[PDB]
Amino acid sequence: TFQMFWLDYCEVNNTLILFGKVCVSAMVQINGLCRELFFLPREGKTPTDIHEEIIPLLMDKYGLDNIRAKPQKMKYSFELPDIPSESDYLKVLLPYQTPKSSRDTIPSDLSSDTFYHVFGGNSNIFESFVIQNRIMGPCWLDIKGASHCAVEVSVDKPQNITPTTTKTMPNLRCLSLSIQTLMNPKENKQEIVSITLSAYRNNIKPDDLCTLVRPPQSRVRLFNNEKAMLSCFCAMLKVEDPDVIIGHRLQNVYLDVLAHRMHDLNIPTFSSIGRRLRRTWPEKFNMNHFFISDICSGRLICDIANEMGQSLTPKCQSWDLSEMYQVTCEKEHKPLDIDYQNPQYQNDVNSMTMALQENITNCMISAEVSYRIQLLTLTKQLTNLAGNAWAQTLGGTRAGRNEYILLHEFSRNGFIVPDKVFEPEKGLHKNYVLVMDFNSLYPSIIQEFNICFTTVDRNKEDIDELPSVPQGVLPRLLANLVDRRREVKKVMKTETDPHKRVQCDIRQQALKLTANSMYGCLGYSRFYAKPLAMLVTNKGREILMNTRQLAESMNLLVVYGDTDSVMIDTGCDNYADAIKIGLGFKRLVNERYRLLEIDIDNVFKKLLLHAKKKYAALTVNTTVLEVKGLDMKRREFCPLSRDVSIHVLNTIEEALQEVYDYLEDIRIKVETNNIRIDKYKINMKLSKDPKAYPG
Amino acid sequence: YGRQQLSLFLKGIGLSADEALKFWSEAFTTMEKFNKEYRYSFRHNYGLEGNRINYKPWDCHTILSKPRPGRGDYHGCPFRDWS
DNA sequence: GCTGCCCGCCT
RNA sequence: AGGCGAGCAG
Ligand code: SF4
Repeated sequence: TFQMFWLDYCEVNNTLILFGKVCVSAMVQINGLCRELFFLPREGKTPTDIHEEIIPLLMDKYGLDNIRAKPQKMKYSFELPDIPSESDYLKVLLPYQTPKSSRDTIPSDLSSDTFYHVFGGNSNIFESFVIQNRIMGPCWLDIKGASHCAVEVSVDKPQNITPTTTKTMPNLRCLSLSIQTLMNPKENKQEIVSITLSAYRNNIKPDDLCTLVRPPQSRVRLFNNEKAMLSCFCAMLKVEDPDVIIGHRLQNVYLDVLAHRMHDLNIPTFSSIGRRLRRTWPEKFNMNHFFISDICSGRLICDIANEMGQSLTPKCQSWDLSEMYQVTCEKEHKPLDIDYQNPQYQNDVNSMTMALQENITNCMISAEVSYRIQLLTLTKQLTNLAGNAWAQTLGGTRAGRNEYILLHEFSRNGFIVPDKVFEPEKGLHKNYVLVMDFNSLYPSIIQEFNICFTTVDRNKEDIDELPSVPQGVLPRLLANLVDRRREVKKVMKTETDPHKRVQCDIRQQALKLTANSMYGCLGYSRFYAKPLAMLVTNKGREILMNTRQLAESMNLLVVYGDTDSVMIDTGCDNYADAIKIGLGFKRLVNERYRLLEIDIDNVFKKLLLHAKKKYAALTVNTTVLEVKGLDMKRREFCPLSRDVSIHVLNTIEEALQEVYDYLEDIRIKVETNNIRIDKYKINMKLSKDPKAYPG
Repeated sequence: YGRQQLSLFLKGIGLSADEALKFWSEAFTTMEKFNKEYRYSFRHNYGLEGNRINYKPWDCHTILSKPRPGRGDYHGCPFRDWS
């Protein structure tokens, strides 16, 4: 037997390779995987007829010696019209690896005298492997019977790998990255000058601390230039062979720049940034994001300022390194502005030393923030709930965990899957403003009204047609998740140790995220169904209108509203009184809808609302400033403009006179030209070529 | 097109900006939609907005260079656009 | 990432 | 007639 905790996967040469660790890293190449093709017989036809007709044709086309085909009975209740609910299908296991034309698919519309519909024609090898083997996220695999690992094995058939019940998960090889960048005004390419590498192999103290550096103008390792630096990086990265790579904004800036500088120098060992070995770059190097995501498959992208990471620190506003450290760790770090174009870095040793010190500080801070906010554990729970890629879970997808959960749950129940508002009160409110989140609005609607694919009779020909309300599959899954969350709350009531309390906090937040990402399945998506989405939207409209009436009855004025959150004005200037009123409103709403559990999300001592999603406020946590949607968030406005805006907001008759005084002396500064120029910078993207604009 | 032709003509003959607002607002026998949509355009016409360009009136050449009038249009040179 | 349409705003 | 912001369907 072979025991291996898998972490990632990739697709090459019609083969599926799982990247995992055996604790040292290991490989398993999975050959013999078969797309599960399901053919729906005509009215009065049997899977034996489909077998007799298509199977010899499939042998002729694909040149096999034998094809496994059996009749199996399965359901269908999705949006494809005139497909009967229950019938007898013919399961043909067509392997991904075929002697001839392995890149040609069978269209879903193959109409024959035996069958008229085809399913699984474009199934994904990783998706099919995970669905058939029912693998719900990264866990143990029981394996029985080309890479940068020390252990490399393979299995001839997919059934040789069976998931294990064990809940433990061994030590990971972590690696934080923070890279100083240089811009060369000749080619406008971001050249790497120094890298700090820190490995947490198993305020935690790193096992090792390494810093490479190249001269920008003319342990710590010194190099003559960039190329030897980066080759040594690749070699020591293979030696380290980390399970997870950590950093700040690695997803769309830093790893992109690293890969581009990897190509520009033409290094051969650039495949050590992932775990899969390669000799040459993909031929065609939006698509670049996908290509580095593919090559790095095997090493785990842990971005802490990415979408998933930033979703865990809403108290951040720019999500910068010092700010995130300050908010998550309550520790002060002053960011040092290091620009290597300055001539002092070519001859002054002390400046280069301070730059390296700041780089090492940045790397330690990134790692500490990563471990503090517990991104890894939360994403692990999300993936084990969804059964998708945990690489995808960190990557920051929307249709990633809204599809594989439905795939797993419906395939475990023998279901054929289809192939792949109130106007705002604009102005300043003196009283406290409470943020209340209705993220559990639609899922409660689904579970309460039993809306699903198998319960709501909807005219499939006319998707614009609204059906009528009818236990469903989706409501049962949602109710099970909610009951798991209830058990989590009950154990929180009793638990003593902070550690397990925090773990259960992660667990409850994971269930809340999974349950509240369930509308992305049919609203936005491989499971889109307009009648259901529009129905639930209507019912949520009804619930929101009732909530408005209740708020008006409790002497409250709603300032702004949507299906995602409801803003309320308490009418008191006390934090305690506002909290009490918000709790009362939550209780009354939960009384009017027993499955709609709402809560207090954020508190605003002072709120200046400008539009639907454009506002600024004094968040109480201590009061902290917040802004969403004002001009001080766009690129086209200089840091001086943002500073003027932040001070104006902080000030807001004495406040207005102070605003006038500040405007006068900043004008006197500007006309005299007594303000540093970099405060006047304006940035703006072009999605097109510079020559290619009418205006 | 008719609005622009007529506005720049009436500027060229010498109508004041305030009397221009007065007349244009009068001819539309709401004020809300006016202040919402037409006031800014009329003030832009007199160069009293934007880059501060007091746009010189269209001539018969430029007016003819405008796309041909249709139903609901009255701009152009009627020695052309009429029968 | 690309197109059509609806509204809001500026030149 | 054009650009900035969203929402929709492909
Ligand atoms: S030719 Fe036509 S457009 Fe030109 S001045 Fe005479 S009437 Fe006006």
